[PDB]
Amino acid sequence: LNQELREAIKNPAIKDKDHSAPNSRPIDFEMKKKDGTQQFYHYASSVKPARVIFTDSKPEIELGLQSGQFWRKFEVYEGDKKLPIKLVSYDTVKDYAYIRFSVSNGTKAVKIVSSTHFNNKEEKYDYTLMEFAQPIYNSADKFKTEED
Repeated sequence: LNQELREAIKNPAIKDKDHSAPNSRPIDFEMKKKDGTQQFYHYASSVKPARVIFTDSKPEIELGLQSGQFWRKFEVYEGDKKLPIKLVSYDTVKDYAYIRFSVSNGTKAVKIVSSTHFNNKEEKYDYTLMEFAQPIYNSADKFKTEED
């Protein structure tokens, strides 16, 4: 992505648009860190639904959230492997922000970064963990690569 997440909520090209299609299935998760945070108290960081988009053995995943005026930046890692984020669609009437990223092979647990600043307050990260409902995968048994 080319911008800060907070600026993307007003950028006109993605504001007032969607994307939803039969080319996908839903997913969900658990979240925490080692200091004893368990995500449920703020609606942007709280545990969420998602959707897995049909690809090769590295799939793509789509994520939407609210408090879009509060979040400032996001990053997703599995070990050293970064899952690269892009903008998809936004709604400043719902205070809503929505993104996509390209996933590693069959992901089960993820190292997460998220940043916040609203009002006088600042709420920044050191470390965060997500863990799966089921493997984030593509169903390779039907397609991996079809070439000649």
